[PDB]
Amino acid sequence: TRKLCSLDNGDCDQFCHEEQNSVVCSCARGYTLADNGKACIPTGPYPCGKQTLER
Amino acid sequence: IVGGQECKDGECPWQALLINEENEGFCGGTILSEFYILTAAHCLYQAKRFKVRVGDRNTEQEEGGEAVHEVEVVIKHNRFTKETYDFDIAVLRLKTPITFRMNVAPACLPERDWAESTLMTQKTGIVSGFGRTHEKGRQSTRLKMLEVPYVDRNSCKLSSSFIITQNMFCAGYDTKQEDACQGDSGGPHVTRFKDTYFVTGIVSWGEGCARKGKYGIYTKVTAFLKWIDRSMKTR
Ligand SMILES: CCOC(=O)CO/N=C(/c1ccccn1)C1(c2ccc3c(c2)nc(CNc2ccc(C(=N)N)cc2)n3C)CC1
Ligand SMILES: [Ca+2]
Repeated sequence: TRKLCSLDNGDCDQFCHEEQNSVVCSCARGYTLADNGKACIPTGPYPCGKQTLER
Repeated sequence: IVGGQECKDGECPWQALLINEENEGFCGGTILSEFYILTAAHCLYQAKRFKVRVGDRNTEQEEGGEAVHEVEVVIKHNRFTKETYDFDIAVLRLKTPITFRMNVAPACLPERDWAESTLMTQKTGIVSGFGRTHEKGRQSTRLKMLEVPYVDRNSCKLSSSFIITQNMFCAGYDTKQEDACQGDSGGPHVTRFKDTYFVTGIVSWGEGCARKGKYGIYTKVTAFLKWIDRSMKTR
């Protein structure tokens, strides 16, 4: 079975690009690509796109 | 916003409100970073001089969470024209940086291709603002949000009495009485993806509000990502 960004966003948290024929995940500013190369880790307490909820 | 719901604490933190000399809101905006606000080019005519208020949810009673910011630079798309309302977009650079906190945070700017294939294809987006809650009425004192379905361009053009350019997109309901309205202009249209909200549109115009057989028209953010990035670097 072969498929990339079209398959569940390539398992990427955010941006998904297909380079060489492989999935390459990336993140918006304020986030760092996690070690698993898929998740986006916030660099601060108020990363973009996150609701500021508490309860 | 006609219909929809009230933005509860922290639910719409990227919402900005453009306020006139009398400190009254007349248009919305979207926080993009500590120094930049995204809004509609046409909103710049609703006031000679204006400031930006963030963190507000209820224009009535000031609760200390609000913050007012002066505008240092106004960057209006040179191609905007009231004749067609095409290129209805502008970026504002504030004189002082926004302090992110409860109810104050930027919405993410997506990448063009990904946004078009992953965001624009979602079933719905969310629009918010302090605009009118009825085609005929006063501006809402409370910030509201509304889930709006993306409308395929075909239905969009057929339903519209005016030209829908490729810089615009339709969202909303055919008959259901929910839609953005006067006053929401310049405000955020965001799309959620894996718990992260990305700016996908700018409330632009519409034929009335929540009118049957009509939809809300938005500036397509993906069509101006390069322009936006360019504007956020002095140019
Ligand atoms: C207030 C300006 O009105 C005019 O200039 C004359 O109407 N001309 C047009 C028009 C649209 C596209 C191309 C050419 N001409 C219009 C029009 C144009 C711009 C408009 C407008 C209505 N109403 C607004 C006020 N804001 C607004 C209203 C309803 C909205 C909605 N339903 N989602 C979202 C935003 N703005 C801002 C009738 C549909
Ligand atoms: Ca308040």
